[PDB]
Amino acid sequence: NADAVSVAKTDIPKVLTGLFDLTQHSATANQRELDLDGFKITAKGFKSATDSALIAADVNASTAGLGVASGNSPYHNLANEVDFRLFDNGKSASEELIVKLDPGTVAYGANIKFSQMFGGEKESGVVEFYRGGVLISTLTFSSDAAGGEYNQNFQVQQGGFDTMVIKATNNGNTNISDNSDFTVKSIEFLGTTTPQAIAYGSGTVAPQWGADGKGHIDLLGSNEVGLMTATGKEISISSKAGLPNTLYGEASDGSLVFRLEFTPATGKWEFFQYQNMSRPLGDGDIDFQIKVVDADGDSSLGSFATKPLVT
Ligand SMILES: [Ca+2]
Ligand SMILES: [Ca+2]
Ligand SMILES: [Ca+2]
Ligand SMILES: [Ca+2]
Ligand SMILES: [Ca+2]
Repeated sequence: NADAVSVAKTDIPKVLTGLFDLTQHSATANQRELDLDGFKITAKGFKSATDSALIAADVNASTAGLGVASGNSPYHNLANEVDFRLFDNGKSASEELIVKLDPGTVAYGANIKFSQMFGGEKESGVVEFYRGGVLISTLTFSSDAAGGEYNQNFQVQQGGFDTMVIKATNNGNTNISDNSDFTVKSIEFLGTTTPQAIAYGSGTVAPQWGADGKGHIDLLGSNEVGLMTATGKEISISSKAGLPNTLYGEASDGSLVFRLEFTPATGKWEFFQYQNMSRPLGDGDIDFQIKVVDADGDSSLGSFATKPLVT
């Protein structure tokens, strides 16, 4: 149960999509900041050979991809690779790559490909996705997949993020080699290429959990039929198989009228309009449905609404 919030023509997030080939920067070996179109890339590295504290490091660009260049590590200090190392004071830490999108930009999916990490020695790591400084999604990966020509590192779970942290995790070993061999080869920001958004609406499903705590929120879809563009064409809401967090509103000429993007971890929902609509039947809002599952599994059905742009 949630009241409609009108969409608006201002402060619309720029949506970032497209595949970015991170092997095309080797001309400058070492930058503190890589600057591509829509995002920047930084790096955090070890404070010394015997200090696991993270400090600003250089992004190291090569024909294989990007890695982090710590001045010193306790062993196997690789310049072109993101490294997890143990330190003899008895604690461990990983180098970091940081993908930071430009202000007012968001992605709803990522497909990340690494290099220098398959072919024998166990290699593992994790990608964290943040939106506004909340954790939104993690993706863990490992050279137990099926070779350097194997993606499956997908994240259309949660939609919105503005920040990726890519780091290594512990592979199990002790002092010669650990998770190192891991170099970011490409990053593809998922989503269909749309027109230019003429309106935007955002709210957050925040519901009563009770005393048994939080579990998860789910995007049911949308009941709405009879929705029409202001030119009078019928609208058909739909998902792709396996991707409950993106509803497309298409117009029966095939064109996109709106998209809804949902972020389950925070409950955030974001409405993008591309064509003016006719006043939605009955109420005047587009009603989407949610199921608020529990830590047990104790369920509760509700809804969030938004009034679209209507000439
Ligand atoms: Ca390194
Ligand atoms: Ca290694
Ligand atoms: Ca309603
Ligand atoms: Ca409605
Ligand atoms: Ca309960």
